Amino acid sequence: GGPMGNGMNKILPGLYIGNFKDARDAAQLSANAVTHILSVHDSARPMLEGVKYLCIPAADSPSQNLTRHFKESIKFIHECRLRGESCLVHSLAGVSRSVTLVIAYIMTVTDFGWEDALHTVRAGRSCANPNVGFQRQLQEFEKHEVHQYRQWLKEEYG
Ligand SMILES: O=[N+]([O-])c1ccc(OP(=O)(O)O)cc1
Repeated sequence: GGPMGNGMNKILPGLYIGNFKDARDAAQLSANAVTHILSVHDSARPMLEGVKYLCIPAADSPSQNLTRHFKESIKFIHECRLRGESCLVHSLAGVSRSVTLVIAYIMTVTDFGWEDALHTVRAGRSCANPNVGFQRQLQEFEKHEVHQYRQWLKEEYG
């Protein structure tokens, strides 16, 4: 689909990943019934009408901590999806920052480790490829914390 994808892509029902242009595209947002946007990039802030935002200023760097944003991202995504609505998670390219948060979400709502969750994302968005630092954070999450996050999900929403 090219290095910034070909348009926003459905990953699971009610969950899409795209680039910054996709996130401003009224036609795509309308077509995909997107009512929530999780913006994770340098300059993230609410932009459009008709959309609930979660904005996480973050760099696409191994020095960027995204683990500390997993819980708020998962809550935001999950509450949207439980209401039958659709969430777009976007970054600059829809390759790394956004992909990482979606992987953490998939890992929490399935029994998948990060590699199986990445496979799931790539099936919908072929350009998905978190930076090697984000891969390490996902590996640590898999080892030490995803089990607690799964239980939290069950307790809060199950
Ligand atoms: O600068 N870059 O090469 C670069 C920037 C952003 C990238 O992906 P993003 O975190 O999804 O926006 C991926 C690569």
